[PDB]
Amino acid sequence: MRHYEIVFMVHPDQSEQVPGMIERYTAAITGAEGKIHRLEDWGRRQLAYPINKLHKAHYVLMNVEAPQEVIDELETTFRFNDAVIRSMVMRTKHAVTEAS
Amino acid sequence: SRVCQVTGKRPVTGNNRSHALNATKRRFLPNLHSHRFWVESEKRFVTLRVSAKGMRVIDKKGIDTVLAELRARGEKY
Amino acid sequence: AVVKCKPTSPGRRHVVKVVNPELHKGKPFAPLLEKNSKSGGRNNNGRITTRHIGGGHKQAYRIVDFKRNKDGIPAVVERLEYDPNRSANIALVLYKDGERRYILAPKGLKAGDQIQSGVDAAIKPGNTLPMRNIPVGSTVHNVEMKPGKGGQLARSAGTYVQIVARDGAYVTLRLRSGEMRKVEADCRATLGEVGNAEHMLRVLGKAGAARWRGVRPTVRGTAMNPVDHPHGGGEGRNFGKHPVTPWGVQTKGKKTRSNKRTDKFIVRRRS
Amino acid sequence: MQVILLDKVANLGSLGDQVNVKAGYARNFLVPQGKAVPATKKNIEFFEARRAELEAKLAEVLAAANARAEKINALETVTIASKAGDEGKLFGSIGTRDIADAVTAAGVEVAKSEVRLPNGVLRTTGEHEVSFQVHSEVFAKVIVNVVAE
RNA sequence: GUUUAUUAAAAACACAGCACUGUGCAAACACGAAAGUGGACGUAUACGGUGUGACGCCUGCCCGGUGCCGGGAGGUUAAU
Repeated sequence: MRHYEIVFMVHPDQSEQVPGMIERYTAAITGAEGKIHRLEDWGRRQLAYPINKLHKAHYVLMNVEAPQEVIDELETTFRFNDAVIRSMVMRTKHAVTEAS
Repeated sequence: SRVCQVTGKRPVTGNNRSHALNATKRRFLPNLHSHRFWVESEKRFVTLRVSAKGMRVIDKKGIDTVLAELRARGEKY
Repeated sequence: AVVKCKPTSPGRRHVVKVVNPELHKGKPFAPLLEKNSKSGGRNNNGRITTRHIGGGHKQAYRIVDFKRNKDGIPAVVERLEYDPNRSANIALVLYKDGERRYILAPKGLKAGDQIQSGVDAAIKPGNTLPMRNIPVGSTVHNVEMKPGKGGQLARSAGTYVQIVARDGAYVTLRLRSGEMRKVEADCRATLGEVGNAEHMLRVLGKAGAARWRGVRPTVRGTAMNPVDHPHGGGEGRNFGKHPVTPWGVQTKGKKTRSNKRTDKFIVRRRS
Repeated sequence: MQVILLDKVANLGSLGDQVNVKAGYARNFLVPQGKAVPATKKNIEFFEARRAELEAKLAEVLAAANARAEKINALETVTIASKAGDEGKLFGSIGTRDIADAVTAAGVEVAKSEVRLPNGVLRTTGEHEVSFQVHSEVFAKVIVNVVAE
C-alpha cells in the first residue's frame, strides 16, 4: 500500500475538535487496513505569514500507509469541511518514527 | 368598478385642457386602496377598498359608524 | 456526439445532428405525462401577442420535478429520456420507496448513479441541497429564487451558476449571463453543470427544421409598407431611420430594466 | 390625531394624555393591539373615573404576570442535543419552534412568538445567550446550551 | 418553398447561418382603462427585436452630425 505524510491545520477555536477529528479520520483509515504510524499532533504554533485574517492555526500530522480509495475520499473530507485549512498529502518511501 | 365604499366616490370625467385649450376627455380616478380595518365589534379585520378621504372619515367617525352606514345602504363589508 | 451529415440532397449540406447514444429508445413514462396544447402565439383576446410561433410537431408535456421535495431519501437515476420542452434531457429517478419522478439531468449523470435531495446529503454532482450548506465556489444548477419556489435559474443545457459569496443570510451568485445577484441561502440547488452542453453545436440545416420546431418566418421590417412597420417604404431599400420595434420603441441598445422591486437583489449588471 | 393612551408607549405615551400621534400610527399599531384609544371630547368622560383609577392596575396585573410568568422558571436553561453533521454544520437551524415546544414542555408555558433570538436562529452547536420578551420594560434570559449528538 | 384570388410568380418575401441589442423571471415585449392571458407550464445553450442572408476568402478609416449609453460636478428648470 502507499505511505503518505498528512500534515493539515485546524482553526484554533475549533482546536478542541482535534482529537475527535484525529480519531474519526484514523478510524476511517482503519476500515481500509491502513496501518497508522505517526500521530505527532504539533499543537498551536505561530504561523509565518497571515493565513486568513487570524494567524496561529493548529497543526496535525498523521502519516499513514493506506490504499487509494480511502486517501482520496479522506482528502475530500479535508476540502468540504470548515475546520481544516490547507491540508496536504505527500510521498511514500517507507514510514514511521519519532521525529520533528 | 372603482367605487370607494365609504364616500361613494367614482371616477368623474372631464376635459384635459392643454396649453392652447385643446380639450381631450380624461377620466379623474379616485385614490383607492385596499385597506384592512380592525373592528372590535367583530374583533377582527374587515377589509375595505376605500378612498383616502374615506380613511379620513374613518379617522373622524368610528369604524362602526361607517360599517353602520353600510349596514344602512346594505352593501357588504 | 456531434454528427456532421452528408450532402445527399441540398439542404443536407449544412446539417449537424447531436446523436446521443445514451438516451432512451422507447416511449416515455406515462404516469408523469400529459398533453400540451399549443397556442400559436395567442391569448384570451385571441390575438397574436407574441409573434412567430405556430405549427410544429405535437409534443406532450412531462411533469418534471424542480423543487426536489423527497427530502432524505436515496434515488437511483434509471434512464435518460429526451424531453421536447427543454434544451436538456430528463432523467427518470427511482426513489427507494418506489416513487418515480423526472429530474433535469446534470453533466455526469449516467444511469444507475445514486442522487439524493435534502439538507443531509453529499456534495456529489446531482444532489439537491440548500445554499447555506453548499460550499462557496461550488457550481450549482436548477437554482431557486424564493425558498420552496422550485427552481428558476440555470436550468437549460450546459447552463450553470457559480456560488460566489455568502453574505450573512444571502448568497451572491454569478449567473450564466454574468450578472451577480443575491438569493436567500435557504434555497435548494442541484450540483454540477447541466448536461447536454453540446446543444450549442446544432445547426438545423434547412427551413423545415425551424418550422417544425415551432418557429414561423420572421419578416424584416424593411420589406413592409410604412403603415405596417415603423421602418418600411422607400423605393429601392431606403432605410434612413433609427432602428426600432414594430411598436416604435427603440431597439438595438436601449435598456428596459425598470422594476425597482427587484433592484435589492442585484449586485452587478450584465456587461 | 389627538389620541389618549393605555400602554406606556416608550417615547411619549404616558397613560391617559392628549398625544399627537400620526394618522397611520394611531390606526395600524395602537388600535388593533389595543394600546391606545382615539379620544376626542367623549371618551374622556368615560375615562375619568371608570377607566383612570379602576382599570389601570386591572391592566397592570398583566404587567405583574411578566414578573410572575417570567419567574415560573428560576432554573433558566435549555438543552438542545440535535443531530449534528460530520463534525459541524448542524442539521437544522432553530427558530422560534424548538425552543417554544421545549420550554412549553419543560419550563414556562409561553406562546411561540415570544421566542427572541439575538445570535441568529441557532446554527452552530454550543452555548447561546438567548433572551425573551414578556414586557416592554422586563427582559428575561434563558441560556440555551446546544449539544452535539 | 412563398407571393399581388381576378393583367405582375420575379432579381421580390422567407430560409438555414452570422452579428448587434434588450430581457434575472411577478422577464422584456405584446393584447387588455382593469383583473388577467400570451411569452413558456420556458428560465440566458432561453426568449423578444432589428439588419444581413447558405458556403468560401473577408468585413478598412471617421464619434464632428442625428441616436443610444455611462457620468455626475457646474449652470438653467415644474408643481411646491
